[PDB]
Amino acid sequence: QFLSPDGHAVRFIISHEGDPMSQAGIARIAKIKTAAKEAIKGTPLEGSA
Amino acid sequence: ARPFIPRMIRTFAVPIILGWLVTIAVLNVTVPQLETVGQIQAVSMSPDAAPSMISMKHIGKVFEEGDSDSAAMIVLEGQRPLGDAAHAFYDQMIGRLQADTTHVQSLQDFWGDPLTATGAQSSDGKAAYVQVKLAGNQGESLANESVEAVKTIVERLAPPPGVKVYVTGSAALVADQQQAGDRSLQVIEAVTFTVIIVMLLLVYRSIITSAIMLTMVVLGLLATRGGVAFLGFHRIIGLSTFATNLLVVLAIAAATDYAIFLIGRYQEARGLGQDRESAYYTMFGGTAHVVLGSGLTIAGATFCLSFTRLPYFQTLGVPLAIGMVIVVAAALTLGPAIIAVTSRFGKLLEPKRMARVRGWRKVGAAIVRWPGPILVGAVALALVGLLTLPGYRTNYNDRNYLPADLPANEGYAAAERHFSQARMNPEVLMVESDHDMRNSADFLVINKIAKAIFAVEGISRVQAITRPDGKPIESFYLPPEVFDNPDFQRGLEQFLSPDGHAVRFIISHEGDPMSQAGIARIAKIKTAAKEAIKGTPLEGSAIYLGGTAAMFKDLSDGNTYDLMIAGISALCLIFIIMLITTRSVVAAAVIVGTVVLSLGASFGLSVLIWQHILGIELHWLVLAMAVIILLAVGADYNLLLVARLKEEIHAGINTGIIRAMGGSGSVVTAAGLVFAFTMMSFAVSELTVMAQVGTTIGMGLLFDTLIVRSFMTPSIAALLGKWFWWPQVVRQRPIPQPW
Amino acid sequence: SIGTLKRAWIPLLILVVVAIAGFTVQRIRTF
Repeated sequence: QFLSPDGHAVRFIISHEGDPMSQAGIARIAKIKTAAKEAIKGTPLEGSA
Repeated sequence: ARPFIPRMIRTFAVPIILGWLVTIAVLNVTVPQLETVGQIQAVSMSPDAAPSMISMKHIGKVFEEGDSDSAAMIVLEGQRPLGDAAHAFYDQMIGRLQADTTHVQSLQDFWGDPLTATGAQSSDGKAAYVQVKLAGNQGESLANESVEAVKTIVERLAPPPGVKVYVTGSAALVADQQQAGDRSLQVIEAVTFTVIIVMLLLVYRSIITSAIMLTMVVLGLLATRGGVAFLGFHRIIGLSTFATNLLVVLAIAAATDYAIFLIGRYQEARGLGQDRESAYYTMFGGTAHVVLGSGLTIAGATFCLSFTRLPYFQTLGVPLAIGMVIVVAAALTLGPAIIAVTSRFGKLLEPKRMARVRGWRKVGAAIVRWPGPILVGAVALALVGLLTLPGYRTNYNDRNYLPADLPANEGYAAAERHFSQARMNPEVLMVESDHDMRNSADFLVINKIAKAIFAVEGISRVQAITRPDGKPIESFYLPPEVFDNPDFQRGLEQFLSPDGHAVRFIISHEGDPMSQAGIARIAKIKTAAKEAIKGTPLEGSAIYLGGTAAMFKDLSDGNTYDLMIAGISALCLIFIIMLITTRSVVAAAVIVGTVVLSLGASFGLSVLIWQHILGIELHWLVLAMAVIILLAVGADYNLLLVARLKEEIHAGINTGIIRAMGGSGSVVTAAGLVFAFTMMSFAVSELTVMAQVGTTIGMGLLFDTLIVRSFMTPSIAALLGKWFWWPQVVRQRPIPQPW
Repeated sequence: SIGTLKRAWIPLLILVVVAIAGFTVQRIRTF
């Protein structure tokens, strides 16, 4: 369900608060991307897509 | 009848010419040139009491690694992963470098230590590096010969096959940039020489008059240079390379300004129909006080510039004022003397044809008759200039402003090829507590600090005692017995003060550490390092941060504050001189407004051309030099034009405007264009920063002369009317004379 | 009085301007 069949990927299913399609909901996604990038920094997954 | 001063100048013309020549001779033969005397007593460019400088000195003092802040790197890479021979030659080299205590103070041996070697080696095990602490601060000659000595000591011995050695860092960068400027000098001088000759032959349509002007300018320049080098040679006043360069530029600008002033007034007077003697007397009586006032105003402003705190302007205050005073003295004594000699002896200064005066009188007619619409056109152009100003960025990295063949640039290229961070420009953090830190709980706090630093948006590595390879992302435990392993003790001396009272972490950014983001990041580093200790026993300790980005943040703050100091000083002095000359309080205000507006529009056009279109960002020094030169030249030209206009008021306000335009607009335009294109011929230089400065000044003077000074201020004067001379009472038109 | 004040308005105005400029420059410098 979650990992890729060949084992080179993972996916997380993220649900917002309130109204996802207001200004704040639109602004949140950049923060999500930055948070993931900083979470993988320094680990052997560094530099992934 | 004939005033005292011109009669004495002209009667003793030949002896004073001989005196000037002999003085220049003696001052240029017995005293070295400006480049050498400047280099022997150069000064460090970082302020003495900036937050970063104190931190570097203290960090050096505590760990006993010198009192300087210059450093360099050695990059070691090969086409095959390094082996035992690599270690062998690395050790031999490091012994050799440590043998020479004269030039290198202390060293940072990481790759030779197995525990920390992972943090001193590439991810694929193909590259290494070392840090060397070098004698002398930044910009002092000592650093230069020290880095050259290290280059020689490293390149004397041949590396083993398969690998290659570089020298890298910021010290090598500054040394090689000095060499590169020296190299570019020859070509840039050749091209500017040809361009200036072309422009002078074009403005005058003669060979003899151009030669005489070149003579005036070169005598003035040599006198100024020799005198200032004489003063600086005996340690009477301070000097610096930046000071000498800007002094040369200002000397040329002022000398040509005054020479054109005088010769143009002479030729105009002769054209009116006066004989030689009366022409000489009227040129002197019409231009002497203007030249004197302009010279003293520029000298005063450039002296007031000396109260600045950032050394780039502090050291620049006295020498430029002395040089300007010498220039004005020379161009007030030697100038009219040789003009008189040349006019008397033969037939050399002789106006030919008359096509500029009539055209400029026509332009003045257009300005007078329809002053409103022309004003809105000029302000519209200034607006299109101004609107691009608010979006303005600046870059402090000097790596990407030089050609790529400098050795330091190949060193950087290798480092970027084998490393994915900016590992050549690290930083150092320090915490100074009041108790011994060689224990467990203090180590837990140390790791807390390291992790808090690692989590900042931008940092890539944080190298600490806990993790020498720079990835503190793990839970920690080090049982107390670890203080007995000799390897751990070696790392302990490398990373902890021998007293045990201090810690330091090495912080390497991602991307360019010198862009705006790399400057804004250090404040966050400090905040995180302060909040990491909050609540632990280490609270209240002192935190130092020494590195390149810290220095550049300090310099940027000082730069903005010093720009505003210099702006207020210069603008108020312009106000004072205009008030003294015109005895009008609205005229001086109008001149101040126009000059500031012109600076704004000029720099708006420059930033539109250089960053938006060509896609290269301006430097962090262009603003200062550009504004200095533009303000000086504007003061000069505005003073001449307004003095002439005041002179011709008596026969009506506006026919005075057209007469003044015909008389002096041509002279100011000629001077502006000659200087502007002399500077504009610098665009072909391969040191792009000099290209930026030259092009900015050039385009600025083009816009000033061809749009502002010729269409905006005469139009304003003709529009306001008699209210340009308040509080003095004047008439729009004289009494109506009969037929 | 009126005469001695309006007969020398220029020097007093320059004094005022220099005083203001010196005060502002001193205050800015301390930063």
